[PDB]
Amino acid sequence: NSNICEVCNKWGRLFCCDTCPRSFHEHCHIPSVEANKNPWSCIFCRIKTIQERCPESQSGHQESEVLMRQMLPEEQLKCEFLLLKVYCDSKSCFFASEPYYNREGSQGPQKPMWLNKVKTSLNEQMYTRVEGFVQDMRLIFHNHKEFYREDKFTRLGIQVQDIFEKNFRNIFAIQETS
Ligand SMILES: [Zn+2]
Ligand SMILES: [Zn+2]
Ligand SMILES: [Zn+2]
Repeated sequence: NSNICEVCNKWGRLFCCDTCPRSFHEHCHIPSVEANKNPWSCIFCRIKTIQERCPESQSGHQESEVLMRQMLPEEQLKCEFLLLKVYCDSKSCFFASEPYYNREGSQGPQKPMWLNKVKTSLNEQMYTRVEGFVQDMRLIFHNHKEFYREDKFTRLGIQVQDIFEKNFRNIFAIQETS
C-alpha cells in the first residue's frame, strides 16, 4: 500500500484499501473511513465496481438528464467521489473553509459556499438530486470569479472549476462533444 494519503499527499494515521494500493487519512476519504469492515474498499474501488457491474453506465449521457437524477446510493457515491477528486488538487485549500469578503470595490456574494459545507451537506443527505450538489459546487467558483474581478487571483477559481468539470464529465459519463 501507499505510505502517503491519496488526497492530501501527507503521511500520518493512514487506512489502507484492501482492494487497491491507496491509503487515506480518516477524514480525507469521503465518506470518512468506516470504523470496522475487513476487508475495506476505498471510494475509487467502489466506483470501479459500479462501472464493471454495468458497463453501459459508461455510454454518453446528457448533463440535463444527469442533473435530474435522484440521489439514490449510487448517485450519492458518485457525488462523494467527485468531491473527493476536487480535494485531491492542492488548490482546493482556497475553497475548503468558510470565506469572508472585505475588499475595496467588491461586495461579497449573496450565497457564500465552500467545500466543507458541501461535504457536510452530502454527509447529512441534504441533496435530493444530483443538481443540488452540482449547483453548490459551481457556486463556489462562480462566487470567486465575481468577487475577485480582475485580480489574477480569479484564476484559482478557473483552475479548480476545470478540475471539477472534467471529473464531473468523467464520473457521470457525459457525452463527449466539440
Ligand atoms: Zn489526507
Ligand atoms: Zn481501493
Ligand atoms: Zn447492466
